[PDB]
Amino acid sequence: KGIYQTSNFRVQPTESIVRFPNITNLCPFGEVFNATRFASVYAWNRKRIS
Amino acid sequence: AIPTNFTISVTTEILPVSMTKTSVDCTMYICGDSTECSNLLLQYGSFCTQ
Ligand SMILES: *[C@@H]1O[C@H](CO)[C@@H](O[C@@H]2O[C@H](CO)[C@@H](O)[C@H](O)[C@H]2NC(C)=O)[C@H](O)[C@H]1NC(C)=O
Ligand SMILES: *[C@@H]1O[C@H](CO)[C@@H](O)[C@H](O)[C@H]1NC(C)=O
Ligand SMILES: *[C@@H]1O[C@H](CO)[C@@H](O)[C@H](O)[C@H]1NC(C)=O
Repeated sequence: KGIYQTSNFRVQPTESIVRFPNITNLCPFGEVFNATRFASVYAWNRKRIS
Repeated sequence: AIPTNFTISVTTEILPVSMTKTSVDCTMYICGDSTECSNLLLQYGSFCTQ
């Protein structure tokens, strides 16, 4: 007999929601993986990607 | 040395008696409604019931 502060199992999520920026551009993977010329190691190339 | 006059004084005595009846749910504090973290937590056993 008495009162009990029971653990909280009553509610469980059901579905998922996915939200991302609305960009349709394909990334330039080719320009770095498929490149005519790679930089030498001492002068290694650093390409910003965006 | 004998008293001939007196006085009636009033003093204040303050005593704490109780505290805030805190309670804690482990699952929210530790994991935050994440089932996988709770599942890993179950390996620890009866810490939280204790
Ligand atoms: C005994 O002491 C008390 C104070 O502790 C005296 O009471 C005061 O007496 C004076 C003079 O009579 C009054 O002006 C005050 O108003 C009294 N106090 C209060 C709170 O009223 C008392 O009179 C003294 N008694 C004797 C016989 O000396
Ligand atoms: C992206 O943004 C525009 C304007 O804010 C909005 O109308 C559109 O629904 C969003 N999503 C896509 C996939 O374009
Ligand atoms: C890289 O080149 C090969 C052959 O030249 C080609 O098959 C492949 O599609 C290229 N990569 C991309 C991302 O287009």
